[PDB]
This record gives sequence, C-alpha cells and structure tokens, in this order.
Amino acid sequence: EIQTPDQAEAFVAKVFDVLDSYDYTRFGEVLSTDLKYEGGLQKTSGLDNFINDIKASTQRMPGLQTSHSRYRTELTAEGTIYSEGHSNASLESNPGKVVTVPMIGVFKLDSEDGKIKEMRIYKDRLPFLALHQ
Amino acid sequence: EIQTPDQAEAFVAKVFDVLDSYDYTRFGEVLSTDLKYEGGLQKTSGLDNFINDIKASTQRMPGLQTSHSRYRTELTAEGTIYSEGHSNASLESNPGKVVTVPMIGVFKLDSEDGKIKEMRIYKDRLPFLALHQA
Ligand SMILES: CC(C)C1=C(C(=O)O)[C@](C)(C[C@H]2[C@H]([C@@H](C)C=O)CC[C@H]2C)C=C1
Ligand SMILES: CC(C)C1=C(C(=O)O)[C@](C)(C[C@H]2[C@H]([C@@H](C)C=O)CC[C@H]2C)C=C1
Repeated sequence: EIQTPDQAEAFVAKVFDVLDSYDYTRFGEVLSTDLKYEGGLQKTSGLDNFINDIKASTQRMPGLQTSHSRYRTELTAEGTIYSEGHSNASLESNPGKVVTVPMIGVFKLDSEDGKIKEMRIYKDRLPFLALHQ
Repeated sequence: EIQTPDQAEAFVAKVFDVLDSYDYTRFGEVLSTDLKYEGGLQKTSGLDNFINDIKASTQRMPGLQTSHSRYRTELTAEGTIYSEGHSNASLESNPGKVVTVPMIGVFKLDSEDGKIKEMRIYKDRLPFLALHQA
C-alpha cells in the first residue's frame, strides 16, 4: 500500500483533509478503532475518545477553521511516517487573521488495513493565542 | 560515529545535557557553526545566532531551569535522527512547580565532525505559561 515517502506524504495529506473537514463520521476511514493519539498534553485512546476530545475543543472555539501542508516526509524501515509541515488556523469571526506554525506528525499504521493506529502531532500552540484580538 | 538508534539516542541525551546547562561556551562541542535551528516560530542560522536567541529568551525568564528525557529514537537511512521524549521546565523561584510536555527533535549531523547541523524541536510551549501563575 504505502511503499514510498511520496505515498506516505499523500496519505498524510488525505488524513488531514478528513480531519480538517471536522466531519467526524468519516474519521474512521483513516484512524484505527484503538487509535493512540497525543497532541501535546492532549492524549486519547480509541477513536470515539479522539472524536469527543476534538468536539470539546471545537465547541470551545466556535468558528474555528484549520488546514495543513507538508514539505518533508520520511518513511522508515520500521514503518514509521515522520511528516514535517505547517498547521494553519483562523476564527470565522475574523477569517482574515491566519496563524501558521511548523508541525510534525508521527504516524504508525495498522498492518492489516493501513489505518493510523498511533498519531502524535507536535507543534507550538502558543502563537494561536494571537487569534484573540 | 552513530550507526544505531541507541547511539543516536545517547548522543541526543548528551546534546541536551549541554544545552540545558546554558553554558554557551560549550555549545560548539555539539552544534555546528552553521547550525540551522527551528523551534516553533524561533528560527536561527549560525551558532552565534542560536546562542543569542537563547540568551534573549532566557533574559525574559530569569531563574529558568530545564531538562529532557527520551523514550523513542529512530535513525533513518537518510541519516536523520528523530527522537521523541519530554521537555521539563521550572523556575528557580519555585523549583517544585515543574511543567513537562512531550517533544520531538529532528537532527541532521555533519558528516565531517558529527556535530548537529540541523536541529528542529517541536513541542507545545503553551503549558509553560503555568510557570508564571503561582
Ligand atoms: C489550535 C489548534 C489549531 C487546534 C487543534 C490542536 O492543536 O489540538 C484541534 C483541537 C484539533 C486538530 C486536530 C489535531 C489532531 C491536530 O493535528 C486535526 C485538525 C484539528 C481538528 C483543533 C484546533
Ligand atoms: C520555555 C522552553 C522550555 C524554553 C526553550 C524553547 O522552547 O525554545 C529555550 C528558549 C531554549 C531550549 C533550547 C531549545 C533548542 C529547546 O529545545 C534547548 C533547551 C533549552 C535551552 C529555553 C526554555
């Protein structure tokens, strides 16, 4: 399935395309039922727990929009995907105010179906405070 | 010379041993003079610029103390070191208030002398605001 860095990067792109849509009914297309997720101090086990965690943060930030880009992905001999890129966010209240930070995603895939079973996203959230005027 | 993940991880531990001492005269033992560093929106080119960036940031937080641990390191076929661990910080004024966040370091080494020529550190700094409060 995923054999090259380019295919890994395209998969990560597809994953964030789903995630940034906030269409939770599709998250299971790409995330395993027992997903282990860490995002700084946010940590969840299982797909429903992942979805509930995002929903909570999203109610906290109404009007939130996010997007992601990638520029450097490796696919290692252990099967790990390391993907460096950037994370963008804006608030619908002032959508022209965009905050962008570097990010890296660490992914391990399910050997059976190729879904993400471990996802650890690293980025500095402090700059997103600038979304509040 | 680094050929295994365990040696990669042991080297990263020593690197942060030097960095967390804030003894800037030693940074060149492990960092190349043309080091390319990115730490969130912090970005520097050259060792002197890296050092000045840290010095500026430390002036903002007197009494800062830091340490690091590691748990999962890979050394790839491209020579890249990816090292996941944690970043701890406290203030000397209140040393028992510790804030710890996950972190990962991305490193490329100088083929000549084995020093770090690229270092990109990723972590959420927002929790460290709790070091001002109480
Ligand atoms: C302030 C930032 C921009 C923020 C996110 C975060 O930093 O946790 C969340 C809580 C979740 C992100 C997800 C995680 C897995 C990020 O990669 C994917 C996209 C978005 C739903 C949404 C906005
Ligand atoms: C608030 C946080 C904890 C903080 C750091 C940071 O987040 O930039 C700096 C500015 C620099 C770090 C260095 C960079 C390369 C971090 O990895 C190494 C250790 C410390 C000297 C010091 C404390």
